[PDB]
Amino acid sequence: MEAAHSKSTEECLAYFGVSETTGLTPDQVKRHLEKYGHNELPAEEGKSLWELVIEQFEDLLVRILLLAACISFVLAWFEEGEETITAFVEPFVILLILIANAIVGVWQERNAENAIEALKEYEPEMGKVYRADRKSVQRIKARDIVPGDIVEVAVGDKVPADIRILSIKSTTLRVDQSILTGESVSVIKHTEPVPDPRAVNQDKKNMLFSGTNIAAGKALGIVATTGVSTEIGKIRDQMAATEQDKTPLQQKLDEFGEQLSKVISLICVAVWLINIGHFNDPVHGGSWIRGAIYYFKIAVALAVAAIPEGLPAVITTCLALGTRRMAKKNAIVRSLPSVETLGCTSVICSDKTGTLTTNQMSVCKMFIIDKVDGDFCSLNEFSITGSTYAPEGEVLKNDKPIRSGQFDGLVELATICALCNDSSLDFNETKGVYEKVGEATETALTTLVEKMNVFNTEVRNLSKVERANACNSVIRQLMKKEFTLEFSRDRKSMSVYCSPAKSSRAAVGNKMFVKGAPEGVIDRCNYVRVGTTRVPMTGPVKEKILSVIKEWGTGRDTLRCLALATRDTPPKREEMVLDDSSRFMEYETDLTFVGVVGMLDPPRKEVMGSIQLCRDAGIRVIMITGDNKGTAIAICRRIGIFGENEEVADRAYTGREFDDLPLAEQREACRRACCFARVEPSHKSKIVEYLQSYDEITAMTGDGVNDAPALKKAEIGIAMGSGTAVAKTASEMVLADDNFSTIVAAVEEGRAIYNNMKQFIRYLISSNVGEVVCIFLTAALGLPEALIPVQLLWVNLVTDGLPATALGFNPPDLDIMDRPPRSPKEPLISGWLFFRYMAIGGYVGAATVGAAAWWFMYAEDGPGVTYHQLTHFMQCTEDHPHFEGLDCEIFEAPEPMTMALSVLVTIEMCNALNSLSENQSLMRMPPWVNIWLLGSICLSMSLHFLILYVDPLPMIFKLKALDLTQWLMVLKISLPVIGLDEILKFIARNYLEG
Ligand SMILES: CCCCCCCC/C=C/CCCCCCCC(=O)OC[C@H](COP(=O)(O)OCC[N+](C)(C)C)OC(=O)CCCCCCC/C=C/CCCCCCCC
Ligand SMILES: Nc1ncnc2c1ncn2[C@@H]1O[C@H](COP(=O)(O)OP(=O)(O)CP(=O)(O)O)[C@@H](O)[C@H]1O
Ligand SMILES: [Ca+2]
Ligand SMILES: [Ca+2]
Ligand SMILES: [Ca+2]
Ligand SMILES: [K+]
Repeated sequence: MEAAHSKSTEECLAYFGVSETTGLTPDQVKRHLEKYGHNELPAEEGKSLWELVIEQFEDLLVRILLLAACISFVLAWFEEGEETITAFVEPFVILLILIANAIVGVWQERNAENAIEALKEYEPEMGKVYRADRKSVQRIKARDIVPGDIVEVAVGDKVPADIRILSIKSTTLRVDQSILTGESVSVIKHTEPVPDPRAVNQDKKNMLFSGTNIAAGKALGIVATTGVSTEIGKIRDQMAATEQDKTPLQQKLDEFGEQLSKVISLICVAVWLINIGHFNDPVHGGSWIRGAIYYFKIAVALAVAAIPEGLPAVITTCLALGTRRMAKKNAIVRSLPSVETLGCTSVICSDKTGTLTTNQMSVCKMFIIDKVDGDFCSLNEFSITGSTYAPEGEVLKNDKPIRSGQFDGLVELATICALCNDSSLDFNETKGVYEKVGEATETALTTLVEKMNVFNTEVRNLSKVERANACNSVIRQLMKKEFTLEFSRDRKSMSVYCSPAKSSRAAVGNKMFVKGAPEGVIDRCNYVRVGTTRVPMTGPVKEKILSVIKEWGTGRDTLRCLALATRDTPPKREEMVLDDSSRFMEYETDLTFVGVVGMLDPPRKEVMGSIQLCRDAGIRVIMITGDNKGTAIAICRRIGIFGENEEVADRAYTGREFDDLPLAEQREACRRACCFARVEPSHKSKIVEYLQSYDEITAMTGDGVNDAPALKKAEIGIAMGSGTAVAKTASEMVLADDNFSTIVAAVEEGRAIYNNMKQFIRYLISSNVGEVVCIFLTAALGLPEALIPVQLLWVNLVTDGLPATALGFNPPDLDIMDRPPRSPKEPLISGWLFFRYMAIGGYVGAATVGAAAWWFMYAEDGPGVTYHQLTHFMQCTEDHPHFEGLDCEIFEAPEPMTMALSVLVTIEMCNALNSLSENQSLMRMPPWVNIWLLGSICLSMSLHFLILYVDPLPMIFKLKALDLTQWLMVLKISLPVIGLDEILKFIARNYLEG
């Protein structure tokens, strides 16, 4: 730790005893680690307080049933008719279903956090440091950075520790400090000191804070402090504003829940109210209060039964299960709604380089000018072997190896690639491979300079660590880089102003070396470098240079091309304004053309398969890239966006082609064009913004700082694991696997969660309709009471409980990836689905009342027939039908209540077997597609047998169901509910026309 930030650049270097160009010694590092510890912060928390997650009794529908358990517990405190054994089990049956789902919800949610944290250890963050054991920059694990290290950071990098800025290698350094200071805009830094030791972090405009991201520039610095002493570590476990929000679907269901709970409120009043004439009946002594209290209980028992109380627990389960499946697909879910929103996605925007391609850059062809005579232009065209960043290859002309030093044009070409370059090359001794340090478009050029070896440098006795930057360092010693005109993306160019090293070994004057996209650079070239001389640019030579780039980009290799050029007469150093990012283009004029490199970039093997599945699922894919239009369309054909010989005139625009269009035509272009090339960061955002104007659900995919604005505005933003930290900050989901096909399975998971809620609702609603049809149909037809406060509570537990919750684990419906995407405008329940809710609930409520009735009439077992009976309650109360045979107290017998309740339980277990799909019959999706449903079904059925055959229980409930002909009648009544919905699924299966 250096206690202050206010020290000069010399003092910070002297406080630790370190060299600005060497870095810490391996001895200083070993001795700082055991003194200052690693660069770590403890895992913030596990988020499972063992208490905070259990307390999910917070939704309305759960704390309603908590109310019912209180009043049924107080009504147990008043004892009537020895109901104590039955009154005190009333609140426990209510609480048991609430506990049954709370166990599942807390399980799947902790089980999902176990997978997210386990995916943080996947790819450990690393930094860029200078240390004495190596001569060039080195990749080390970020936790190993100690104070005193010399750390280098550039665009996209996340700052690994608090750093005092020693030197800024760009014209301006701009940092994103939104996470720490709240400054929602990039801010400028500098190296001049600030004196106040207490000046707040906004005033410390000379340092870089851990956790913050570098927006623009490239700077060198020294690590002030690491670990929990970091300015962000002081706020890890202390200050924060934790962001939690309900998803668009989770909020839609809270609306559906509250409006439904008030409808049941009217029902349970309409049930209490219709039985006003039964308050004085002699079942409870005729007392008005001792009769009204009883029917107040059945309204409570009807409410908790009708209320779908597993809803807030099954939503948490499906979301936690979806996050846990994407974490198993190596996909970090940074925002919870991202899995469900990506399901109804209709348009996928996608970056080209790195995103759709492997970003395994390697130069394979290059060319320089051979002859210029009138209209004739001749090219010295070379081929380069080697497909990795290893400096192991040969340069070939006419299919035989040549020495790059022969051709003077190749010397200047290697000199441009080596100098105009902010990326180096580091050897990983563990992996044994050379890794890119910096942007891959530049490391590709770094490897080319080593393969060329244009000065014939003794590289044979160099170690595999020293060999990486061998031939580059030779060129970096010939001319000194005075300042860099960094990469802008307005002009699509990078430039450097260099001077000869000794001013005596070379007095050739100053030079600027510029590389950038060919179309912009060649327009700014008035000259052509032929050998060691210079000729004026002409029409013929220009078209020849352009026609080769057009062939290399549209050929079978779809090559990425850069242009290399030197300015021979640069402005004097004092003459240049290093402030305006707009004027840098002017400085890059009157250039002399050197050559063009053709780089190789293989598309990811998963891409072509992943687009096939998007078009079948009705999801349109658009390539968005800054790269050449010729290369962009060619890559689209290779990956499958376009046909091998499809015409593409109307569906591919450049950046300027797009902006020449009026606004109305720009939007129409976004709705037909699948390829946008030569775009800028603003173009990427406006394309997504136009797609959202058509109420599309747009998803952006990108990895570099290039397309961070497009990732934010898009409904869902997916970043690559290899990408910059700037993009990962702006993404709601990260693919640590770089596996593009994970996006498709996420769309499947996003569709499956919705299709599994549509069945959780179809089950409980249609099942609980019959539970309300039952209650009204008996009181309306004059039939006696067929259920009991504790009987509704039992049907609630074994039918609205785990069998309902286990519907969340339903597999994806068959044609879920063959139907077009869901519009977020669609209603939760359609006009047709509300019909099937009633057609089932009707037969559920009619089959349960006809079960107790059948026992009265056709039983001819135990009690006998009552073939056409008005069933007046009084008949046994007092003979009033003038019957010679009155059948005293045959009403209210225990067998019909048991008879009706078994149907009402079995018919809903049968109904759950239809809740596997929305329209697919059991012929195509059998009941064993969800094992955990069949487990919960046996759970309800057997646990229902205990309250009928272990002897002390059928007195708390009412008595046994008989042996053979009673369960056969319950079963033969219930099973037709499957055939009913089976027909209803067949009707809609072939009646979608309209
Ligand atoms: C003899 C005649 C038949 C008798 C039948 C009796 C049934 C007895 C056994 C039942 C076991 C079935 C329980 C099913 C639970 C329903 C919810 C559910 O489907 O869950 C399933 C998850 C699965 O795990 P996964 O998603 O990670 O696998 C993913 C693997 N892939 C991806 C391939 C799917 O498992 C989880 O959620 C976590 C598991 C925790 C279990 C919670 C449920 C237990 C509840 C206990 C309280 C009830 C009190 C009882 C009252 C009586 C007085 C004592
Ligand atoms: N470090 C760099 N230095 C100089 N020129 C670069 C460069 N990186 C890219 N270029 C060229 O300038 C142009 C503008 O850069 P750009 O924004 O287009 O990145 P890009 O589109 O090539 C990566 P992506 O396809 O992921 O968007 C590119 O076409 C490229 O040929
Ligand atoms: Ca219920
Ligand atoms: Ca990219
Ligand atoms: Ca039920
Ligand atoms: K957003």
